[PDB]
Amino acid sequence: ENALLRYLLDK
Amino acid sequence: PQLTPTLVSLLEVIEPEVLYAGYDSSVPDSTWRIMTTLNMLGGRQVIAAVKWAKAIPGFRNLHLDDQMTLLQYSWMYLMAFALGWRSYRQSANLLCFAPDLIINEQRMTLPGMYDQCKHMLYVSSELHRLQVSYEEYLCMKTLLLLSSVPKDGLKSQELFDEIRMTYIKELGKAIVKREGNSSQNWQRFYQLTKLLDSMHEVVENLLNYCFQTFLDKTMSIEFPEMLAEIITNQIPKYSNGNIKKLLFHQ
Ligand SMILES: Cc1cc(NCC(O)(C(F)(F)F)C(F)(F)F)c2cnn(-c3cccc(C(=O)N[C@H](C)C(N)=O)c3)c2c1
Ligand SMILES: CCCCCCO[C@@H]1O[C@H](CO)[C@@H](O)[C@H](O)[C@H]1O
Repeated sequence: ENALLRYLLDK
Repeated sequence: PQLTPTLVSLLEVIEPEVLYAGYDSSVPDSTWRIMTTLNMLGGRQVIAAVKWAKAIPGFRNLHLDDQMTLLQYSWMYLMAFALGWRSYRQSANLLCFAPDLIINEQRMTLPGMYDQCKHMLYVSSELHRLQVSYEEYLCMKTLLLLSSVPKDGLKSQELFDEIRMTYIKELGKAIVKREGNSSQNWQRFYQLTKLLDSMHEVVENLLNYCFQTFLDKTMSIEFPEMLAEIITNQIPKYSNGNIKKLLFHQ
């Protein structure tokens, strides 16, 4: 995998 | 008195804003209409939960794949618990999803409504019965983020066990600080952790409905993308047997 979930966690 | 921050005082400032459903009351109620709104609201609050999780001291230091796994496992636990809290705080047996969307007595008798809401109402009554304080609630929601891990285990498993234990102690400190009979503290601590254990059954119910709704082709109800992938990713897991539910009392 979930690119958006990963994105929100990382930035 | 204290110019250095406690852990609970930080959990307080990072507690997400209460969000609005954008539900139009004037138009007659409908189950489909509520189903759709709650799916959408649910998406925006899981996003809120991600932001919140990042600001939880210790959580950022976990591996990213761990940070992702914990939100994938725990999102319904957090929604269920926060919904129970707000309902307990705004009143009767009424679920307060948002200011502009309360499942009142009338709405409660809508078709299919009670069959799902009963699980969330349980959480609401338990918080009432126990008279859970705000600081207790914040430690308990933090502990629910950390309520499940994969059987194989996390990549940062030891750092996770430290973090979890810290918030078990932080829940301990919350109880002692609460006004009342300090003779009851250990019992209360037993009771509150027994409630956290009981959230697995609540959530297991809520997830089975959510997934069944998601996988129903004849249903045709909209889910938000963020949430839809989390459901698509998690459905295979909850069927197979790759999740380990952390219990406080065996
Ligand atoms: C249990 C529950 C279910 C919801 N919908 C279920 C569902 O529609 C369906 F499919 F039916 F199962 C969805 F979404 F698809 F799964 C919602 C929607 N909103 N709420 C809620 C209310 C108040 C607080 C919170 C909440 O989580 N807030 C905490 C603080 C935070 N944000 O970190 C969350 C919900 C709570
Ligand atoms: C957790 C949010 C409440 C869900 C509303 C109930 O939802 C539903 O009610 C209908 C009528 O019984 C059912 O036919 C439908 O399959 C079911 O999804």
